[PDB]
Amino acid sequence: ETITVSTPIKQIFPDDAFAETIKANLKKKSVTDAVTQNELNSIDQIIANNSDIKSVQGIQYLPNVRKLMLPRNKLHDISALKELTNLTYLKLHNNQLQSLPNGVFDKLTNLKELSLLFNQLQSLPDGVFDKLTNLTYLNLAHNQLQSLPDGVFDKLTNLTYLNLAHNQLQSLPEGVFDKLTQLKDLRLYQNQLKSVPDGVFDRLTSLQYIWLHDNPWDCTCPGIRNLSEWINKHSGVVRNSAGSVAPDSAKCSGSGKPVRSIICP
Amino acid sequence: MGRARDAILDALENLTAEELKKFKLKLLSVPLREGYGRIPRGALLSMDALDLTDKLVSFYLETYGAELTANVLRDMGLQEMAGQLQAATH
Repeated sequence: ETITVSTPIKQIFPDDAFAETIKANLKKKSVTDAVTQNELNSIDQIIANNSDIKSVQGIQYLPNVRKLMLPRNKLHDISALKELTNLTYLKLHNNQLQSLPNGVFDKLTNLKELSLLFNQLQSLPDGVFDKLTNLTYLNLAHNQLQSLPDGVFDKLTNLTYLNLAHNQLQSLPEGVFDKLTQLKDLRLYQNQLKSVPDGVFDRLTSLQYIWLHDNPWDCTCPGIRNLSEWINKHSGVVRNSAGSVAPDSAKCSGSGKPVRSIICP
Repeated sequence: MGRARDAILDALENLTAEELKKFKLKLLSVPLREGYGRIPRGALLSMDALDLTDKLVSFYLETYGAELTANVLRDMGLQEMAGQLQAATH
């Protein structure tokens, strides 16, 4: 995990664009310039937007990085981040990640905020978030998720923001949010949910905003009556895409009628 | 050509929740060109970086919304981020 001779930047970082990023961070003249492990240790934040990066190989050597922001690159693999235990903010939006290697996050116990917005994740590993006990922000919106493993969020007690919008979720596991007592902001809009389990939001006593629109709610499917009663009791929580209170924004497919309208309250 | 809306989103999701909260507050007072609307304080309350990017492109345009977002980032001290935003639009 260390370099024992001063080494050209281009050698430690094979990605030409990432090596350019490292050179700018260290403020050297050229990527051919020789860098020591002491100089690499001074880097604690990286910002590389839209830099056509394919690989962050060589980032294993930057043990003090706390702030890592690499949006709109071409990353397919984040294995090289497994041991950056000082990471506290990790924003990887608009990349092309299709999977998370199992245990890729088990060592990142200092993470506050994680964004995997606009990636290509079709599934999540079991227990993938179990070690991120200090996580407050989790954005998974605009992926290709087909389901959520049971208990996937059970360990994220400090979570205040959870965005699952724009995926292809057809169901939610029983009790999938039951441990998220501090959650203020839950986005489920634009999925394929026909219903949710009875009392799925019942234990979210801190919820301030929820987005339920653009889901094919089935007015006869089991559990829709509880959802309708929940919406009628928490009408101000429910928001539309413009950001306004809209308890009617969740709509029964086919008929188009508000899920709220199912029961009279 | 669509590049500036992407740059606005990339910048705003890079921010911590605290920095987004201060950014949105700064939007209330940041100087605006003649004839352009100001986003109401209440409208900002529920907005994440996705929501804010759409609102900024609908009040201002893609092109002016990016210039304004760079102005606010400069007033917050985040000079590096404002540079990558201005760089991406041109």
